[PDB]
Amino acid sequence: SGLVKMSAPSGAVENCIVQVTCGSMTLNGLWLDNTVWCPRHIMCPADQLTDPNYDALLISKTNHSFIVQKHIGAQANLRVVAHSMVGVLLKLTVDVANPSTPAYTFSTVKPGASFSVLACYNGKPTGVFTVNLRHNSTIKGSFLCGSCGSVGYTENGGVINFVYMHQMELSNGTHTGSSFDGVMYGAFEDKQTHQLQLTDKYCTINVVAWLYAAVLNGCKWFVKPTRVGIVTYNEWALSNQFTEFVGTQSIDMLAHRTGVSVEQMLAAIQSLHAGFQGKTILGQSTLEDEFTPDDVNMQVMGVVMQ
Amino acid sequence: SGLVKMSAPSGAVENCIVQVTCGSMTLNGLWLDNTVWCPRHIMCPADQLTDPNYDALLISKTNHSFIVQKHIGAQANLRVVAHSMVGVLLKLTVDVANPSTPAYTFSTVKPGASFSVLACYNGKPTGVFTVNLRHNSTIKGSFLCGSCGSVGYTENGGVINFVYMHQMELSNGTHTGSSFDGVMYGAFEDKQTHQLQLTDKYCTINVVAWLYAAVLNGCKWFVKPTRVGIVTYNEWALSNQFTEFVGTQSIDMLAHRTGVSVEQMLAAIQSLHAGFQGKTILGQSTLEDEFTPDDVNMQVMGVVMQ
Ligand SMILES: O=C(Nc1ccc(N(Cc2ccsc2)C(=O)Cn2nnc3ccccc32)cc1)c1cccs1
Ligand SMILES: O=C(Nc1ccc(N(Cc2ccsc2)C(=O)Cn2nnc3ccccc32)cc1)c1cccs1
Repeated sequence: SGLVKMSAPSGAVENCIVQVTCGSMTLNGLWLDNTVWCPRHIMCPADQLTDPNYDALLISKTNHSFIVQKHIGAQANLRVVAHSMVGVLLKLTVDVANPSTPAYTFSTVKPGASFSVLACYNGKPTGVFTVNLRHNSTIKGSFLCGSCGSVGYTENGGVINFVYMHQMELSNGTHTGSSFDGVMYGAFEDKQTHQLQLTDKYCTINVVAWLYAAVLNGCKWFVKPTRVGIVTYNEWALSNQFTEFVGTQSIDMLAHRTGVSVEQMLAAIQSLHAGFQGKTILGQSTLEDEFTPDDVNMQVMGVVMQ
Repeated sequence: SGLVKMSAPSGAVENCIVQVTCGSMTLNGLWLDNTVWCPRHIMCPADQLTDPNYDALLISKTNHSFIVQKHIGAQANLRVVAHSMVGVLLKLTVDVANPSTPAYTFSTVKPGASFSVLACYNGKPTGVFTVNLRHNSTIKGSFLCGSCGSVGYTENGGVINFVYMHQMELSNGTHTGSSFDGVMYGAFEDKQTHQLQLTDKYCTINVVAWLYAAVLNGCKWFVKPTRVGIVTYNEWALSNQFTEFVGTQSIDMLAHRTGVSVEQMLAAIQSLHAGFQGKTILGQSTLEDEFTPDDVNMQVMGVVMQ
């Protein structure tokens, strides 16, 4: 038992991290087969970060403009033989394929989904943590500018699913990046101008999953006979910065295991939002919405007790 | 910017995880050079868990009683050629040296210290998270049956420092294990009986470090001119379940970088302990005490704002 923020083991991803340098800028890249991926703003000079003309920048670089180095494991200096833009990513073709390329897929996650982040700095892995894609398609992470190119991923059956490459900090503790098709998460441009973020919301289904984990972990003081219909909850949610609730088979099974209905959990959310009344749930006095039902399922399988 | 619970990248450790089986019991082991470590309760039958005679069990076992397999990476079946007891651990000698043994050291962490855990099942790494050794030398992690032998570690300059091998669950969300000298963390025995846990406390120096992190991340509403001396706070702490404060150079450096004194922070703790009053700090409504000064230092390196 116990519930903690958990990441997928990072070894397979660590083997793919490289350092990329262009002019005075350096950051991290991901080396898969004969390709190195990094944010395209590595091309932008310090004095043009406000209005970068990436097409002009691209054309002003040679293959030799890009120095790519592997620091950890079997070291390497990699020769770039082509460079092009893929959305807000630079795609560098190199003359050697990464022999430690894992089996992998690219995916784009949806708001409310979690993934692991390998934080990197100057081509070296430095930390691992887990984030959730927020309702406004930002993440709440921990990065420096030199952390750009850090990689978000999930893992299933030995296959690494790459979903995120870190691009920018939007406001304090608030970040975004792109999927590996080069599409930025959220309504965000890779330039140094203030950009307005859409309002964030609590992911209701994740909160519900968390309350079920709490109950399976012996914490049930917040469960009352009170219930609220989904239609009523959803009207309330629109006025209180929560997402609309739509049930899933996974949630139904947690209901089954605990004897606590989804309508009771939605009622508890409404009550807890008004105040925790000096009490805690799994150590917290705020609602937790970054565990998905899948995340919770991985960490439970205990029997509900008395 | 941003502050998250950060774990050390796990690749070097993943390369060292094996499965160990003895009779009907299986769990995880750590393979370094020609040695495999695992909890000694792998020898215990399910009907003798309340009072195992580990010396007798040891003698009844032979080298061939132990089956050791590596299921990931370069897979292998390892022959056990010696076995001996090391406190609550078994030390198995195997006939093949782990070719991916990292540079490593062993140490025993103190209450208030953090470390990373690679959670494993059937000899397969499954998750990474960070914990803090509690005042009563338990950890609040996330472990299921089959996780015994999971490995806790830190990183010291290209060196993996192993500090924990998972042994048991004590109560909901409450765990302990041993360092690799075979000494159990805390006043706990590796048997299936209810054991009393000494009272836990908030780690004051960690809470202080967290408040400093908050300030460096632009959260400062809780900082008042009020100041409480160390001696006075330490009197207060004894009666309010906080550890006594003892200054260190880390914290001093954080105090200098931010210009805010320890006494102001100790004062803030007293006030926040009474209640956050609707406001939040880094998104929380409770005091956070599992970031060490060192953990905070690694995630800061911005300039102090206003
Ligand atoms: O600094 C440089 N470049 C730089 C690159 C990116 C950034 N930006 C904003 C941005 C995105 C596209 S253009 C400007 C970050 O967010 C970057 N970013 N991404 N995550 C961050 C966390 C903290 C601080 C910054 C962070 C800003 C600057 C240098 C260029 C030549 C020599 S140095
Ligand atoms: O089950 C078996 N053995 C077993 C081993 C350890 C355990 N224990 C308690 C304990 C510690 C020393 S002796 C008994 C756990 O805590 C184990 N542990 N460790 N972390 C746990 C988290 C959740 C639940 C249990 C957890 C209990 C049982 C079988 C033996 C032969 C066939 S099966």
